[PDB]
Amino acid sequence: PMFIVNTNVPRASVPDGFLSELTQQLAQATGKPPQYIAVHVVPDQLMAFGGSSEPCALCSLHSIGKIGGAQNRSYSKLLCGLLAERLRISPDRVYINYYDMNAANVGWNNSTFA
Amino acid sequence: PMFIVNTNVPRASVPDGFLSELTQQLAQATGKPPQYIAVHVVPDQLMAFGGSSEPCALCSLHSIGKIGGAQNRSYSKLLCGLLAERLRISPDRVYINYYDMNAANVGWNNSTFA
Amino acid sequence: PMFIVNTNVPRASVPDGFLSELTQQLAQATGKPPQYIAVHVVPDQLMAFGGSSEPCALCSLHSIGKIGGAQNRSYSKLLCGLLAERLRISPDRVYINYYDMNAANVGWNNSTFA
Repeated sequence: PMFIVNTNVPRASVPDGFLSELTQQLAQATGKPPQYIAVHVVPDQLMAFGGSSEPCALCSLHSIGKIGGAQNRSYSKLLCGLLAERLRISPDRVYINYYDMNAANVGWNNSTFA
Repeated sequence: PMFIVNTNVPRASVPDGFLSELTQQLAQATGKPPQYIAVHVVPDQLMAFGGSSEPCALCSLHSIGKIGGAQNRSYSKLLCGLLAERLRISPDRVYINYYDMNAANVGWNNSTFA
Repeated sequence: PMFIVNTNVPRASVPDGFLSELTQQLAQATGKPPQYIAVHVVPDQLMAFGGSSEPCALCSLHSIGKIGGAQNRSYSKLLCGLLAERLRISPDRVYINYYDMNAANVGWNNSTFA
């Protein structure tokens, strides 16, 4: 799985250990070894949510499997919770796009997962 | 809806009221309350279009519905128009990827839109 | 086609000519005319792969067609090869998401490719 967070929160407000915490929590939430988890945090972004420059985040979670209605609700609770606790972003100022990828459409290590 | 623009145009060339203008214009164009519109502009990017590094832009518009053949042509005229007028990017150096997201695949406020 | 690389490798380690090489090699691999190829490289990123902050990359290739099982395997070999040779990123620390875009969902030059 791959999780990307784009936010207007400044770099200095991203706490030490955040990428590792996201890796660990996503590994547990998806039921997959942490070796498969990639995380990417992009602070200091020029963005608005609802026309407001208050803290917000635009995120993506891509995975081969483990994406669906109930699972995505659970991921959203987990991830909004982390963004609220660690970056002080209100959950109603977060969008997370979920992508259920086919193995043939994910490249890695000179090939794909198909 | 969420609109992202990545561009090699420098940050100082992004007009002060650009995020607010994108928000209002996309609210009108999608027929959604502006409270739901997220906008994200990423200047100063290392990019090329056709092998050339004159001003260009790579963009995306994600929405739950309001995506389709004629609608996307209208969005493209609207958004290329704004990028040409405000950022001085030629319309033939802009790509906009459109994504019709299922509500169950969009997280927000600790849950999804399903 | 549009190819985006997001990497923790620093900007100074991206060689002169990298965008031009990606453009030409993507034209060679997809067969598409170079004038239609966009490339975007984002260095200095806060990211982890498998819990580790060693050099890594998260990438995407979007194309109207020219996406599929065998094609994506070939692109992964090519692109991991370039990332290894030019950015010193191990291929097993690269993910590439492949997207076959419908022409009606790609805006360009005030319209779409439909």
